[PDB]
Amino acid sequence: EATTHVTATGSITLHFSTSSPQANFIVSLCGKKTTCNAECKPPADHIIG
Amino acid sequence: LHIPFRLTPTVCPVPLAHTPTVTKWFKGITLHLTATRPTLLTTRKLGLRAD
Repeated sequence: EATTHVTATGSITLHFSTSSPQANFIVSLCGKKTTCNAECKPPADHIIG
Repeated sequence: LHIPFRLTPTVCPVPLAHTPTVTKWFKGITLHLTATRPTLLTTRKLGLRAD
């Protein structure tokens, strides 16, 4: 998602696709930068469409 | 003198083969192919080298 809706004191969920075993990347919500940092698991599906 | 029976383009049906069963294993696939009549399979990689 590119554009989100931000009202007050809430939470928004978003989906990302990454090619690294670690998700250590900066997300800019509407101007503010945060460092999302955790570990990603290899997929169980071998072939995708 | 006119030679009759011109080649007209015409829509015409062709058989549809059995839908393959694809088993997925790491960096590869296995197609289980059943065809009563000879059927053409054509594969190519989508990179620089299309084998």
